[PDB]
Amino acid sequence: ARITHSSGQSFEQMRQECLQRGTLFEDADFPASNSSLFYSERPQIPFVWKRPGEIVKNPEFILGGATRTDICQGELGDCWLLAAIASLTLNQKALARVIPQDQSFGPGYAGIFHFQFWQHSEWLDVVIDDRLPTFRDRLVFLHSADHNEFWSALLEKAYAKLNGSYEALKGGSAIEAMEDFTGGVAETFQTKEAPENFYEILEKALKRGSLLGCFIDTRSAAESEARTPFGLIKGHAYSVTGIDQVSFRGQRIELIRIRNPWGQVEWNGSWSDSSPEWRSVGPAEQKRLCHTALDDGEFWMAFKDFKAHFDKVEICNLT
Amino acid sequence: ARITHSSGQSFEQMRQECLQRGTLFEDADFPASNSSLFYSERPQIPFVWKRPGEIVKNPEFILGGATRTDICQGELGDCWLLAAIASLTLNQKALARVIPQDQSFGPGYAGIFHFQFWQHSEWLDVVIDDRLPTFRDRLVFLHSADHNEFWSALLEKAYAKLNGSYEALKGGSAIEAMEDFTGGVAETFQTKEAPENFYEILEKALKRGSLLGCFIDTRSAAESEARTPFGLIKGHAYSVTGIDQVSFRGQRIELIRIRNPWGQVEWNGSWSDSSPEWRSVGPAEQKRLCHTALDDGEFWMAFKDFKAHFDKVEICNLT
Ligand SMILES: [Ca+2]
Ligand SMILES: [Ca+2]
Ligand SMILES: [Ca+2]
Ligand SMILES: [Ca+2]
Ligand SMILES: [Ca+2]
Repeated sequence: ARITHSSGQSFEQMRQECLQRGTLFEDADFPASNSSLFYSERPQIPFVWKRPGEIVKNPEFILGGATRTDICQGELGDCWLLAAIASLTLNQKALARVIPQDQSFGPGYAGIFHFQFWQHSEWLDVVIDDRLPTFRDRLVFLHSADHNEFWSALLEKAYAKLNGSYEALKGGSAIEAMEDFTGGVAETFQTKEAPENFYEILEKALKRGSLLGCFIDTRSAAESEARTPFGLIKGHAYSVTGIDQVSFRGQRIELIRIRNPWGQVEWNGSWSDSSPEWRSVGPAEQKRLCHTALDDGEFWMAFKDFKAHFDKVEICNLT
Repeated sequence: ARITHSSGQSFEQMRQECLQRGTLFEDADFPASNSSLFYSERPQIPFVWKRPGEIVKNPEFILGGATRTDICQGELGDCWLLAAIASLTLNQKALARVIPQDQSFGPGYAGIFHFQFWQHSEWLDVVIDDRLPTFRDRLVFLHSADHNEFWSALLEKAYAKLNGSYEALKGGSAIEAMEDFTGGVAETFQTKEAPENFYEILEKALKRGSLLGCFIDTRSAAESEARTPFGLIKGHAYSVTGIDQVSFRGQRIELIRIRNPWGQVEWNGSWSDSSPEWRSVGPAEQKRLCHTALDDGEFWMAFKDFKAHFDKVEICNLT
């Protein structure tokens, strides 16, 4: 997994230098300054770059696992990246490949973190300092639901460095991030002209750890990010996170679980969090599907309704 | 003060009608919706509109007075308007003409406020409902340093209404806002080529209750909001909030006081907060000038250096 830092130095070497000298790592290739935020204009607010220790008393890299509940979009149009990350978290092992072991703020910590991305035919080590964009003592971009947790915020920073700025992450394709996390090639399915066995294709893809996404087509640039009356977002990358079934009126009903990378704002029809359908599903069956009422961005849908409401599904296999 | 609402009704009439029915006022002319936020478009993130009661438990309109410390800019390039508001706060009679007298969340509260702006030949009375943009339970745009204080956030909303949207306020003229708050006649001075009597003109103007701003020239529009090594923001409207002489190492140095509408990020050099100049200064002259070290936005500088680094000074005189 190839060194890409301009020093030519390795993540462990640079880390070890800092520990010996007793300083924190400052990244010479992606500085904590305005050009790493935006290229098209300076920001209108006083951004202050801060290490996680300067943000909370007790920072932690991973806390309670690196999970999809840790992907909450900030003020950046990178729904496509984060949906890819949330999808990546369903495979512990595809995740360990993008996120090298034993990173923390405990012993060994020198202000330096590293992540692995697949670019162009290869696996790059991308090294960062943990100084993050803040405003009013808060992260502005990607944050975990738990404000003591920084792995998602750092991964996004590393990915922003990959693309030269945070602004370059505005608008993209889930496939781009999916490929960058896996080194696979993404297949696009088109929701209303999908094979007869489309459900089985997704079930089996999810089971072997493939990254699944889906989205609603936007007819015009005017329609981007429009909330439909059903509580869905147009032109917005969602993670497909579950494929399952329940008995309803004594029939098997094919369900699909979807996650908004915002971490909130959800479907409001059949099998949504507070819909009537659930009152006639018992507690065992319901605990198995992990159904709860929470505005966490994750909801179930009937696969039939999913196909009708969404327009595209992407599958990216691991290898 | 001219009625401006499509209903033809006054502030008092809509207010009495609302508490007659036991409801909260929704403004037909400036709805809590995207049209009121942007015009090319949407936010990349779900702003929810919340009344101050839904944001904070004990909301209040004014607290500790309506002062310039209540003007901390949010995520919007309306420094020009904010610099003007802060300037306005130093003349309490002028400020009362923009902000009607008995507004609060106490008895008679009905989700309805109003402000008054001079538009060319008449004062306009501009009514709003107090639904304000928030994201992650925090106001996004203008907010007081005290989170339970909403007058300035409200003023900015109402001023956004006057201009059609919150986006309308991105970029603007400080003289325009100063004249809208006062009805006075503007006066621009070029700092480098000003009268050999300029310091007194400013002192007289500030004492007179006039509004004063200052700013540095933008070469490019791509230079807008760039920082100097001295910690000033280019293309950025400041309020001039104090003029005062002090004695220091034998001479008398003319000092000027300036405030960033960010409420944060200040001058670096001589006479800055944590500059050594102050030590040579008695504690009796220190607490007259209100010298403290805190990231106020607000700072003193030596008049020579003010001329040296700022380009234009705008005064809005009532007399
Ligand atoms: Ca976690
Ligand atoms: Ca949910
Ligand atoms: Ca106050
Ligand atoms: Ca800069
Ligand atoms: Ca200060």
